[PDB]
Amino acid sequence: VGDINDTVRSYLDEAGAFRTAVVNNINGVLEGYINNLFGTIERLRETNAGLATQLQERDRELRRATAGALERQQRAADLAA
Amino acid sequence: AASRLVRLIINMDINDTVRSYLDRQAFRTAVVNNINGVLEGYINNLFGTIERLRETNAGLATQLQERDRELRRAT
Amino acid sequence: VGDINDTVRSYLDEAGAFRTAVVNNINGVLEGYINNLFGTIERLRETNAGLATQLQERDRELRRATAGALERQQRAADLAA
Amino acid sequence: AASRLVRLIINMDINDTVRSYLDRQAFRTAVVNNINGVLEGYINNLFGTIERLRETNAGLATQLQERDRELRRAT
Amino acid sequence: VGDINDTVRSYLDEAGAFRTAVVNNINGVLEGYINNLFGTIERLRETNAGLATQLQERDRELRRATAGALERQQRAADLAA
Amino acid sequence: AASRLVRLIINMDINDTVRSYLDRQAFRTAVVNNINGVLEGYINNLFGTIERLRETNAGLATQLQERDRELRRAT
Amino acid sequence: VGDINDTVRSYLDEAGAFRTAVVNNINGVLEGYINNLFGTIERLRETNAGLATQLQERDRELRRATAGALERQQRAADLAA
Amino acid sequence: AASRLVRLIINMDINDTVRSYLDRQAFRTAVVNNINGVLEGYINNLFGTIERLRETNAGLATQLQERDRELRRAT
Amino acid sequence: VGDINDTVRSYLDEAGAFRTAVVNNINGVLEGYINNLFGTIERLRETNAGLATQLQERDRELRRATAGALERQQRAADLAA
Amino acid sequence: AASRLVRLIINMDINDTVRSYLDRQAFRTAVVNNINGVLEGYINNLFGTIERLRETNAGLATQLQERDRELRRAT
Repeated sequence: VGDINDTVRSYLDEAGAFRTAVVNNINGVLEGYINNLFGTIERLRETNAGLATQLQERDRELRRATAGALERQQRAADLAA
Repeated sequence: AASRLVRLIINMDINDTVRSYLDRQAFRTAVVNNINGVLEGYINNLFGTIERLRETNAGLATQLQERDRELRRAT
Repeated sequence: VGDINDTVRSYLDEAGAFRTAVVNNINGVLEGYINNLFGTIERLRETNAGLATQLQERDRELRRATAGALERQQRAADLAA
Repeated sequence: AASRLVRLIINMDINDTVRSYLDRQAFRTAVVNNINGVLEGYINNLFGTIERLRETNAGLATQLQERDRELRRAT
Repeated sequence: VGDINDTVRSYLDEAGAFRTAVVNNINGVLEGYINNLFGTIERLRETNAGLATQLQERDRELRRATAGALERQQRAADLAA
Repeated sequence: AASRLVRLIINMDINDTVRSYLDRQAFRTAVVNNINGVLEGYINNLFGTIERLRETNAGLATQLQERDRELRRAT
Repeated sequence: VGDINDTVRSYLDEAGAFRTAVVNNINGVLEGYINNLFGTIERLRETNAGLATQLQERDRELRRATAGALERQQRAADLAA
Repeated sequence: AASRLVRLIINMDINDTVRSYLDRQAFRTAVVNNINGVLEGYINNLFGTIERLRETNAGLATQLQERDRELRRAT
Repeated sequence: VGDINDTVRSYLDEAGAFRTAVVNNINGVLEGYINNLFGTIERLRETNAGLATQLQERDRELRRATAGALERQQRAADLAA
Repeated sequence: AASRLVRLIINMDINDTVRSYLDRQAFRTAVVNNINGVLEGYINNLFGTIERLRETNAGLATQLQERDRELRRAT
């Protein structure tokens, strides 16, 4: 959005004491975003764990599926012989 | 200082906090006038966009009603 | 609501430093109003998109209905021949 | 200035906030007294208006009950 | 509740520049009550409109019932003739 | 100016706000002492009212249970 | 309440200007407690009214019950005669 | 004034507000140090009570599970 | 956790009057932690009481079960004799 | 003061309040710059963590669709 760019340009023109205070404000918003990013990291880790679990359970069910299929084929072949 | 804001906005509430923290007489008056002019221009642009899309939505709604009524004619 | 006009009259009578301060305050409140404008613009944009997609769906349904009606009429005419 | 407030009103918590923030010694006292008197007068007028509206609503309610009773008599 | 009267008399005894600030906060509070009264007035207006529309509907049904009774009585009288 | 607020309260949150804003060294010390004594007495009287109503409620509830037991026995 | 006792001890030792401000703020918190007391006495009065109306209802039902019982006994005695 | 505080507390929120308000230079520094040490000691004691009750809860839960085990093994 | 240690290092470098204010504010934070601790204590005590009452109920039921089992065994033995 | 904070973090809201409170000109500027450097350094590290996690999510997701499609082809 152009509004933020215009505000940045206006404050840069204002600048050209203030620098240190602006940096302190950036520090405050940075620590707020530290908290936000920690929260999102935790949520994403939980999502990763859930996906991991569901994928191994899918693997286990498909391995039973293929084992049963092979057993059925073997029994049919034996009976046909 | 502006580079940090540029970084933080390329990353993605920040604008509101920055402008609130932004919130000698002659220079202050001149800067205030510049900010007011920029903001007024942006508001005028926003209102123009709003009215544009408002007539757009009105036309789309009337088109919907007309087509539905024609469909009911068809039955 | 005549309160705004009365307040304007009282402020103008009081006025005739402070002007710059009140301009700064109205600037801040304007900055606040900008976010309301943004929220409105976003919600109406989603509304516009939904209206558009509904338009195309009804377009397609009407086209299919008309095609079916024409096919039925042609079949009846062919049988009557 | 006041032109911004005029634009805001004709465009129709923003106005509430600006009037809250807007709100030597002798002039200040005189202005405060005038504001307080104007506010009190307008408050009295609003009280009168709401009293009239309440009386009208009560009368309409009683008319409603009376006519419903008449209808039940008719049946 | 007599506590407010006791507070008023105690503050009057205390008083006998501060008066101007007291009046300032007083009209601020009365401005808040102005907003409250505006809201109450609007809600009462909505209630009045609802009362009017329900009265209109009741008038319609009453007229229907009266007319119906009239033609029933007239038909009975004609049959008696 | 106090009489104006008295008229406002008798016309109908106001008390809390006016008391919060209500809150010279010797004068303020004496007035604070007086108001603290007044509030202490008022709070003691309120506590007496609380105990009165509480014992009344307890007695009424006990009578209710005893009389309900009477009713169940009689049936 | 050990924290309260120890804090009181520490404050009294520190004190022995302060007293006036402390008693002013305790005046304010007593005002808050007064508001709390108003709320609780109101709710308790409502409970009292409810209890009274239940008492009245039980009175009426017991009166009807005993009247009916006496009437049934009288009818049985009359039949037995 | 502390007597009023203790009387109010023994009469029944107040403690938290008064302690947040409560919190010669050397005297005040020493008083602050003493208060901080007292608070740290009380926090340690509270943590001790926490571990006591947690051990109690763990023991009760294990006994519960064991007794349910024998209950279901009874048949 | 490491970020906290690094911040502690930086501020120990800076500070090594402000120390007293930092101590005061840490005292306030810990006095809030006191209320947190009290809430945890109360909740865990309630949990312990509930566990104890459940224990008592289960003791009752197990005693009845054992008594019934012994009675049935004795009855069977009497019949067998 | 730092010992109390490190003890309390070893025990495991605290850091949020502490950093909100903590956050002559030359020393102030130097300490501020050091803080900025450290904070932005582990900011960049955390973004690296985010991107690696997103890559992991994409890989796991596509592996999931592949195995589900294999299941569907199995029958």
